[PDB]
Amino acid sequence: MYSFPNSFRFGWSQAGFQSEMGTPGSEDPNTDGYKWVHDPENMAAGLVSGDLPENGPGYWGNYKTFHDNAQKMGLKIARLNVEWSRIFPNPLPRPFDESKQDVTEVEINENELKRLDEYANKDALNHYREIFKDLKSRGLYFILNMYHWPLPLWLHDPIRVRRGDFTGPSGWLSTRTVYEFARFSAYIAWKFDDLVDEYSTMNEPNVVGGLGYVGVKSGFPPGYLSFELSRRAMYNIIQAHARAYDGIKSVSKKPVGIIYANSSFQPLTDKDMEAVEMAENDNRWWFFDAIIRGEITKIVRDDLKGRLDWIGVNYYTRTVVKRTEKGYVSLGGYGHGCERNSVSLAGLPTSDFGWEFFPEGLYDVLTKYWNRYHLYMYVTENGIADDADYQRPYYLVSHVYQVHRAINSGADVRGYLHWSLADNYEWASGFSMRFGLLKVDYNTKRLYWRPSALVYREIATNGAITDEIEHLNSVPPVKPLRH
Ligand SMILES: [Cl-]
Ligand SMILES: [Cl-]
Ligand SMILES: [Cl-]
Repeated sequence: MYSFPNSFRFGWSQAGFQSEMGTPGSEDPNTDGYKWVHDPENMAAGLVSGDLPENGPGYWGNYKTFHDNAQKMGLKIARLNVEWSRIFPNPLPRPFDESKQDVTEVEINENELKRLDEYANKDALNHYREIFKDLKSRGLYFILNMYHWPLPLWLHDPIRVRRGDFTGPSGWLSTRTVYEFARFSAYIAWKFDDLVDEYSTMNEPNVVGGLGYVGVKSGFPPGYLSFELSRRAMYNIIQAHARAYDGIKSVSKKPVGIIYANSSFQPLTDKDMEAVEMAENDNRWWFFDAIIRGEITKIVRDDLKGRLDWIGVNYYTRTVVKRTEKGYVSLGGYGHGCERNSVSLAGLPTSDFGWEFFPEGLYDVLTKYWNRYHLYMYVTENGIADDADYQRPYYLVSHVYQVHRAINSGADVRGYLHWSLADNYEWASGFSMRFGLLKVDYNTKRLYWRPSALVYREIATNGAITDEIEHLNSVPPVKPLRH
């Protein structure tokens, strides 16, 4: 068997936009995300699937059933977010110099918090309290994340920006968003600190910059192709993280971290190790050096330095790179660039999303983070698009084993949170990509246990990969699968 520390928790992560809607009265029509996925031009272009989040799994109404199943599965930790748009569905009073590039401070005080409170949707706040109270009553440890991509429409009209019009609310291109995010985060901690165990400011901010402004075929808002604006968004997001960290700390003493989308960068050949280092620099270290070391482009900002207590690792697959004349390049046919339901160029099976099976990458990412910064970590996401559940039992046990390995090497990793408990709205892919331990019937909103959920229950209830399931620490046999 492979046993975990007594204090290690197995759990799940989920997102509000992706899981909340689907029961009567649950619709949140007031985000950039909602506008984006309903947009007729985006649908016609096939940038989004045409599936709509309001037909989702219905966590807003059915949370007790989600939590019931989690409890029965032996889970002891959950990471969820509050949707900013639900709390402030209408715009806030303006503050603050918009033309100032750097936001070095955002003052939070009692009177400001009490004024914000006048504009907050109390029905939503109360409902979130009920959800989180139910969660805690199951003996679940609670990581509350503040932001998982959708912004209030009053801060970002993504269709206007897609069209090249920058005269309106521009999301992460505007420092107004930085100011309002810090105040929102402080406000939520002020309201919910009694329920929360740890905080995350954001989920996968690198996706906002990368898919929003470069990987524009992905259907991530606002889909405006610009290296320059991608940089501006990420700069603002970095400052927003620091100001939200300070904001939360002004009302709470609990840990505040951030959650990031990671890949394990792997060399095509033994001569490509330098290309791996460059890729890690360009995709990972620049961001964390900014919020941990205060380093940005080459200076040190004392208002950014030290603004992190823990790191949330989101890991799905690798990225293979090779050296080039000027720098490096990622390769198709490995990692997340494979055919769906096939095999990679390395002979490894791929998921419903075309993502390659590569559990060793999780060890790589965890140990790299540990050796560079020595901040403790949670694996905040790991999972696979697999409606049939063919690969997921292997994917689950294999990745969990790699976390055990990381701990054995000395890395401080305190839990593993699977993405996700149930199937949910996968943004531009709609409902077709099924990441749940539990399968959702979107017509009845019923939840079903895929066999991997029974495997997960064995792990979580024993706090170990038990002898009986050690054989799943292996690659799904490729011969019976599609090539
Ligand atoms: Cl990464
Ligand atoms: Cl450091
Ligand atoms: Cl269905």
